[PDB]
Amino acid sequence: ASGSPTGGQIVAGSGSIQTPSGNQMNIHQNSQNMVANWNSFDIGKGNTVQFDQPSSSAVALNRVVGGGESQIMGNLKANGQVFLVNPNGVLFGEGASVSTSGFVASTRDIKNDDFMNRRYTFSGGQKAGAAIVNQGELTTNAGGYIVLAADRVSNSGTIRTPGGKTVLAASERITLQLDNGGLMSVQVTGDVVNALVENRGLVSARDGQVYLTALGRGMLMNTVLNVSGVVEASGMHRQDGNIVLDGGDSGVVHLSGTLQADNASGQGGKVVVQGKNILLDKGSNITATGGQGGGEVYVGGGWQGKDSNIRNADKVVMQGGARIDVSATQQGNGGTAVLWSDSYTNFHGQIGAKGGETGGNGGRVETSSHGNLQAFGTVSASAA
Repeated sequence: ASGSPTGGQIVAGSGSIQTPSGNQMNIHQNSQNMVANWNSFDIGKGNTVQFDQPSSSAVALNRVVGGGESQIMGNLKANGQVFLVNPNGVLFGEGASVSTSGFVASTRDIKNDDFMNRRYTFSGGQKAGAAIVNQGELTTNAGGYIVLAADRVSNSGTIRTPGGKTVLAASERITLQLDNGGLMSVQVTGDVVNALVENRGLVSARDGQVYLTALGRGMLMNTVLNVSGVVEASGMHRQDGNIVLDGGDSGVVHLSGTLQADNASGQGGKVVVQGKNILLDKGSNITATGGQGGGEVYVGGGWQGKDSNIRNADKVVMQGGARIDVSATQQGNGGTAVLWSDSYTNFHGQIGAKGGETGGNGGRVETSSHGNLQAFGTVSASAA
């Protein structure tokens, strides 16, 4: 645990490093893509690391080749984009602030040549027990992205990617395709033992998208994806989903917090919750309401499990006191809410799909299973 990154050297691209003076380290970048290796990459409280980059779409890769888990307690700022790779993991402290146009923290490595060719695929080299934990504040400029990729990813603080994307991913491999400085798409493949993505804090991608994906192996009923806080992607409805949870083909996806994709001045967003076993616990709240129309919430599959782009669950359990709301609030039709499984759907919660107060028809709700169905909750899908 040091106060500032040390042992830095530019090994690809063109740039310069200045050690701390006045509690701030300055890293200047000349090329569009730059690689710096670091003995360590810690930032103490009250200290800043400032990247001065040629373009908001420039990328600096920072690889820790020393031994310690990165301790980021102070500030990291950049006008462009920053990748931080540490096989031993990263902790962002309660006071930490990271503010960039796009930020990746990964325990999986990337090859220098791939990165300098703008082929952003990360895999291999992680140490056993390495996690990425955020207890501070990670934020990007509008349209940027934040990607945290490790065997275990935990957010108890705040992540904000307005008009952009947040991706928390526990997988063996992750590939980022960037388009004009924005995150165009993400592919995650390969299972990881004890894979875990947990959000006790706040993830907010206003007018953006949040994607949480954990791929474990042989969990039985160990949790792979746990959201006890708030995931919010209010704004324009997106066909590919405003909030997408994917627990893979093993383990439990547990929601006790809130997934929020509302749109007071339009149609509600789309929330997709996938996994093998999904538990919507008491107090959980999935809301995709819209002033001009309700949104779509799919838990365990699409309508009757016939959406190839949504994984079909084996079991879905919605506890009493859990709620889903796809209502239209002002004018327009209620949205669509689906609980689906292949083997067992136990519905004890509340699903709302009302039409607008000033007009509109009730929405469409399905609580079903290819196998066993226990439907004991409440569904309100009526006009006002």
